[PDB]
Amino acid sequence: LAEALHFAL
Ligand SMILES: [Co+2]
Repeated sequence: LAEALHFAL
């Protein structure tokens, strides 16, 4: 989730 979220942002 960490990288999914930061990628999205
Ligand atoms: Co990763």
